[PDB]
Amino acid sequence: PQVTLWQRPLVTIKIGGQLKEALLDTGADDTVLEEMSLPGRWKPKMIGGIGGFIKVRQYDQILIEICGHKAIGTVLVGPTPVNIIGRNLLTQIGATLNF
Amino acid sequence: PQVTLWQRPLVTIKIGGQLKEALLDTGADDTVLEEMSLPGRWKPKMIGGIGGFIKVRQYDQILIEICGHKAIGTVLVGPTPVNIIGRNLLTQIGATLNF
Ligand SMILES: O=C(Nc1nc2ccccc2[nH]1)c1cccc(CN2C(=O)N(Cc3cccc(C(=O)Nc4nc5ccccc5[nH]4)c3)[C@H](Cc3ccccc3)[C@H](O)[C@@H](O)[C@H]2Cc2ccccc2)c1
Repeated sequence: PQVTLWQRPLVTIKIGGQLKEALLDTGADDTVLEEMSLPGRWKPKMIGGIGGFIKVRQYDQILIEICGHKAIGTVLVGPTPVNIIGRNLLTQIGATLNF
Repeated sequence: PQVTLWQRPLVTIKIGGQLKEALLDTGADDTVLEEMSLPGRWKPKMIGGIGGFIKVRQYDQILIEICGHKAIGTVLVGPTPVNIIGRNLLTQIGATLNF
């Protein structure tokens, strides 16, 4: 759908059998979810933002269903304040930014 | 314009006589620019992001051109690693996110 930016663009994602709300974030390269349980294996990694780095777990081939749209990607799971859907997934749902 | 998100969505902005590139960021509530000289009066503000919080200085009523769009707003300048146009100016240029 089209979304304005007066409110922050949140959508509902289904991941790991769990339903969450997440930010659609053009500025984020990767998707970063707060701590939750996935099954399977992961790897450590650090990402950066404002403030600095966080260490995160990298899970590959995770199916996310964003709004209704299935997508399979890597998600990072860690101490983010907010769940973030980032460009690696935005591309798969076809998101565009218009101005 | 319309931008897809396979690459970082960077635009040229002109602020304070200076040419910068900036990231259009739907996840960011506020616009946050790296350190630069700006005329005037500022208040320190603390803001948060992934990885922590930064203290920034707030100039209000700055004119910024982002593509050929003048917008006037509050701009926070400080130790971000990228300049980020956030929803406060995104709204003034009429940007929309779509899927
Ligand atoms: O993949 C990521 N990395 C990464 N991949 C890697 C691969 C390999 C190696 C290393 C890697 N590293 C990554 C994923 C998600 C977010 C980020 C970092 N990231 C933010 O950190 N941010 C804070 C941000 C940016 C701009 C403005 C604000 C803001 O206004 N905050 C605010 N708080 C307030 C409190 C009081 C009053 C006013 C306030 N205003 C906040 C918000 C997301 C966010 C929103 C809310 C809460 C937490 C996070 C932006 O949306 C994001 O795009 C982005 C912006 C950004 C992008 C790059 C560098 C720095 C920053 C990075």
